[PDB]
Amino acid sequence: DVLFSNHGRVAVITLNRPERLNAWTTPMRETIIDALERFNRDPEVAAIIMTGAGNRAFSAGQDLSWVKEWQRYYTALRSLSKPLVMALNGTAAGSAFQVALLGDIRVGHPGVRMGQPEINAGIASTTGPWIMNAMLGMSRTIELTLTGRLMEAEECHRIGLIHHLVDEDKVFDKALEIATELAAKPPVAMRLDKQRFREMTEPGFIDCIEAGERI
Amino acid sequence: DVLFSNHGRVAVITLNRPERLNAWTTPMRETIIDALERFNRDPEVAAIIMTGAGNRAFSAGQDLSWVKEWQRYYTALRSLSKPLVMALNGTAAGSAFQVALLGDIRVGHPGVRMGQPEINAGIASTTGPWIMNAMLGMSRTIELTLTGRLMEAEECHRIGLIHHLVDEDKVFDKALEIATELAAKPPVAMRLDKQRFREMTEPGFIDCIEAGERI
Amino acid sequence: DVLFSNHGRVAVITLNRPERLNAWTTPMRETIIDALERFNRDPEVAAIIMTGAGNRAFSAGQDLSWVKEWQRYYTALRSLSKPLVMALNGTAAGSAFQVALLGDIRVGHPGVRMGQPEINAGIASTTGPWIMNAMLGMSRTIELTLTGRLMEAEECHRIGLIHHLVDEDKVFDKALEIATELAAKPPVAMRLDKQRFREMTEPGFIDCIEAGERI
Repeated sequence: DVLFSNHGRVAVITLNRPERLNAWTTPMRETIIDALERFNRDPEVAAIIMTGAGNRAFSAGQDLSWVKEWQRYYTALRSLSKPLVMALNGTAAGSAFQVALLGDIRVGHPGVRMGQPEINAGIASTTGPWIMNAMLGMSRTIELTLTGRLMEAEECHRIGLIHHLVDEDKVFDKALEIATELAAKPPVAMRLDKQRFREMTEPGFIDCIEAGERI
Repeated sequence: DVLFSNHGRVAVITLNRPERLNAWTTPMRETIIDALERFNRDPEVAAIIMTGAGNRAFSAGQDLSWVKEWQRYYTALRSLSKPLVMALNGTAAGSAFQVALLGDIRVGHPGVRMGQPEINAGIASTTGPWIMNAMLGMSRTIELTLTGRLMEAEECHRIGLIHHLVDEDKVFDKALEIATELAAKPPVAMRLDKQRFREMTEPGFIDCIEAGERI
Repeated sequence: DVLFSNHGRVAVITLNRPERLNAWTTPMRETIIDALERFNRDPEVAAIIMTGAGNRAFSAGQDLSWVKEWQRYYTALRSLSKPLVMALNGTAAGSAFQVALLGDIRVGHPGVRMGQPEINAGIASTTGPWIMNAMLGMSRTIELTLTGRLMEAEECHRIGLIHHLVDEDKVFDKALEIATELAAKPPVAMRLDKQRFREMTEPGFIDCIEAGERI
């Protein structure tokens, strides 16, 4: 399940499979994709928050019970013309780490861990390294990718992945306050700014999609 | 007004509209462009400092009383074969933030704020994001661009934008001392190094110029 | 001289010209190149450590007693399908700084300095700036390249160049422990991950090789 709500002109997506640490299934992604495509044209909606249920995980990534449907999710996140805030209520690992990094702004709390443990399951990584490098450069990215380690919140914040660290019980309010502030920016400049970020990163995104079929 | 001086073989450009927080006008930029083109062939001149007058601002950016003439300024800064030190006597915002980041080395003091508040005036940004990303990666850049916030000096220094933080009254001396040290480097290796930085960043620079007409 | 050893399935390359601060000569590089090409197909070998002899330097860089043979070394380091850990027993300067940064993981201790002092000898730099920028962005890179300064260990670690700082006498054990942990990762995902890092950086590598003939 995924929940949808609004807080004034801010649409909220809550990942809601807490007993599976909000791990992704294909129907959850299909629903989130549709919602992302609506919020984007929807006039009630000036910004978007994604968050997870409970206090253990934003999302653990793939339910341990194709590369194209994933590309369709990444593409729907990259297409937004409106600001997207990640309210990290806990750990974001694997494909959830990637989704979190496709948000505009990240807020977490001190128990949030982030990273990409795919190598330990024998999965070769293409999307993660692209996105991590575009934010961190090749030295952090290589170590993160080959170790598969989860970084603590403080490290995430210090290297620029988490923009705000607050008390666990304030994560959502801080996320709302940021989303509200970004909702107030002039919409044309917002859309054009976001389109510009997309264009700057598009060749690298295409490259790692194509590297993904192959590899 | 803009002032020109020399301190031995170091040419100094002082931005001198203090009552307007050294905000840029078209005649100031025209004059600075000419000076930058002379200092580059001038044999008396082994390095260059830019600084602003007074203690409130390096520059506030555009006088609140085209994209091509701006491109001509950026191009004149990128063309130098000689080292360019930014003595940040105060805040560098908007297009002044960009100019500051086209220097080789930045020196400031603890009250210096930096950033790009263009979104709050409904201006879409193309140059800023290019330059910020080339130094900071996409996570800091996106947040800086969509918030339009001014960063404090300590943040600027910690993330690598400001190379030296010193006492407000030492900013210019530290700038001179750095410029003097760089003036002493072998000139051929300096010019070739600087040409190499230009070549590494040129495709991204072209891209954001062309994105600028469009957007 | 260069020493070769194994610690279980970890091959170890020790740079062994301590009286010349392990500065590179052409026969040392020729030997290291061959060893790197063997370890890569060798079935006994799941990971590789490079380190230097003594306690003053990993390597000082070029023996102060062509750009193609160097490119052959860089290419042999980039070709590994197996993890490469840099046990930094001391300072890595000039071309040794570059080699160190072509490792996957770096471990040092608090007296390790790193950087590129080439400008002070009138050498123009192309490889260094490429690699430093891919890890650090253009602001740190420009300052490092034009100053030619050596950074302290703590700075290296904070900006992400050194992954682990430990006591001088623990550097090698920490390097072994990391190399052992990476040796245990599934080999196919390791090789594919490393090939992916190579592909992401290959155009920039080609560009700076070609800039190297010219410049």
